[PDB]
Amino acid sequence: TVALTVPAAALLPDGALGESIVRGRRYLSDTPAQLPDFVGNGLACRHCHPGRDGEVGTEANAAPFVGVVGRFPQYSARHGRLITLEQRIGDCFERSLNGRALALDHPALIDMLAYMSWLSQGVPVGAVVAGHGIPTLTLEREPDGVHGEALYQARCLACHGADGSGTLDADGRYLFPPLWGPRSFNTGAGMNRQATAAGFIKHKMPLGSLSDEEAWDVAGFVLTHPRPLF
Ligand code: HEC
Ligand code: HEC
Ligand SMILES: O=S([O-])[O-]
Repeated sequence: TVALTVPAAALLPDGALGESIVRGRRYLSDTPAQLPDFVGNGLACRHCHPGRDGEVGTEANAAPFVGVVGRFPQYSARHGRLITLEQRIGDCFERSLNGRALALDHPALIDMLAYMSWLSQGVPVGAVVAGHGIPTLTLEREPDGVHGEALYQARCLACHGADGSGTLDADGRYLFPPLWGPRSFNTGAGMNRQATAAGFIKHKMPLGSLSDEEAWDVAGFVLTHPRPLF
């Protein structure tokens, strides 16, 4: 693998590419408000792909976009063939954002690509960046949703809500995003899979850690709830 490095925002180039990169960051950070025609829930890309200092997709084990461009095209079992990064992003809009894929030459999509390419500067094509993806956590037993409910109340509810519906900020964006219900990800999302949710939670939640057993059980509890159908 190669190291995860985040480029300097002050070294962004003047011109069309620099302006596209800045728009891309905003589409990834503020997706429901910037692309209402394509987003069907309350999630922005940054809610599962967090980053520091206003960037999106720069955190190890939270599916960083640093280096993603050099890993496409790649096989998708979902599609039964090779897909491009443009297509992968469309799947995210359809599933994680319960919405509609952008056209493959949509300027907003190209801006998102430009941003991911910027984050990927210096990464050799084909190389795997340390911390890529969301590593799964799988235990050798069923998740205990009763334990998970107790853990949720003690460790998660203060942010994500008794009803899992999250906490809105003053501008109507989610400060703490919804984990289930009509504004959360739909059943087709990767985050709807037990080992993925458990892995994400293990590595990233609560914000600011859980034992494997705790992450496994609270993920199980989260995933007992209704959410939009894909
Ligand atoms: C208690 C262990 C939990 C569980 C099970 C989850 N969280 Fe959080 N969460 C918070 C914020 C700001 C985000 C956005 C991403 C980020 O900036 O890091 C998240 C994201 C999630 C997700 C993914 C998004 C989704 O809507 O599904 C999941 C599955 C998730 N969390 C589960 C903020 C907080 C907190 C405020 C300080 C606390 C506490 C937690 N989260 C605790 C948990
Ligand atoms: C949680 C509900 C998510 C939201 C909202 C978005 N994404 Fe996502 N994404 C998520 C998971 C669990 C994964 C799998 C990570 C892995 O281990 O492979 C992804 C993956 C991507 C990828 C591929 C990353 C790779 O390394 O191959 C891309 C390019 C991606 N996601 C883009 C993306 C965009 C643009 C989003 C807003 C429209 C978005 N994702 C939201 C979970 C979630
Ligand atoms: O493509 S993901 O949202 O399952």
